[PDB]
Amino acid sequence: DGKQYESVLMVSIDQLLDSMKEIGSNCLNNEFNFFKRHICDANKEGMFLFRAARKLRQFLKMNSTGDFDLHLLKVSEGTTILLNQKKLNDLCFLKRLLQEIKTCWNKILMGTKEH
Amino acid sequence: DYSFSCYSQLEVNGSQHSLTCAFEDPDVNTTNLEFEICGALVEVKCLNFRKLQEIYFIETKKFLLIGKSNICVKVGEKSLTCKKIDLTTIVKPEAPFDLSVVYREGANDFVVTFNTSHLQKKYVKVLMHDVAYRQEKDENKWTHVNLSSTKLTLLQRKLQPAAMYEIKVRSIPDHYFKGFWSEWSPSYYFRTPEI
Repeated sequence: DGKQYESVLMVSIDQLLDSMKEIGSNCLNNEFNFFKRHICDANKEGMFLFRAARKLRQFLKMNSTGDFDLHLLKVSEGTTILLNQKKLNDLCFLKRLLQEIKTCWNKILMGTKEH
Repeated sequence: DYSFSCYSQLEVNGSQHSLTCAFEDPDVNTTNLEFEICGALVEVKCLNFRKLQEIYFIETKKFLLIGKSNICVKVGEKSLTCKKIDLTTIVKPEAPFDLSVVYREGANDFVVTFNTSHLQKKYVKVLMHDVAYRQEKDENKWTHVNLSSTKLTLLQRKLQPAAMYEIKVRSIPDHYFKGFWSEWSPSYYFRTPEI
């Protein structure tokens, strides 16, 4: 079902990252604790995407009507369907979050043509 | 009885998608009937279609495009019938356009080319095109050609001399998505030289 990701889910992750390619080169990059505590480690990738998807919702504003929020919703409600708090505003963390989500999806993919 | 069929169109208006349904019996009484879709949506749980004469249709960006949805023909609030469709398998491409035949004097062949707005789309960007053509004198006997690119070449050697041909194209989803043939492109008419 990784075909689902590549063809539908990934379209949204990429669109989101595109609206954030201007940001980045300016925030204290010092990895956040989220990534220190949660890694998409070999055969434990599922646990990561799940959490990552959940963390994502925390960036949803009330008026969840806008290409941006819709893409966020699609990525996580979507990642969730393929497997089984406080509000945030830092786009640096979201940007890094999306990047790690893509990377994790890649391992799960270039890892089934294995088993 | 109340049977119906639908086709979705992704990124048909910008990044907005559209789902369109209609009863198969064109004479069915639709002045009390309602169409609704639930599941595989995002901000909301279900969506209410909009009747536009005999057909019902939705235009949104709220389709998840992962998993089946439940379209129902409601009568007031009674679910007369429902089907579970996966909006990614009933896609109908937009019709190709800017068809254009060009005769190359030297190579004694015609180079047919066309365009499809699907190229710059993000989802349904892989299509299987069907180029169809026939000769005026002939009827209902078209020569089809399946292409995957937007350029096709016919040889004069294979086309009747001094004749008027009618040619047209249409596309169908071909990679991850599934669906139906798009409407035909407008026809183009060209004449083959006198051999």
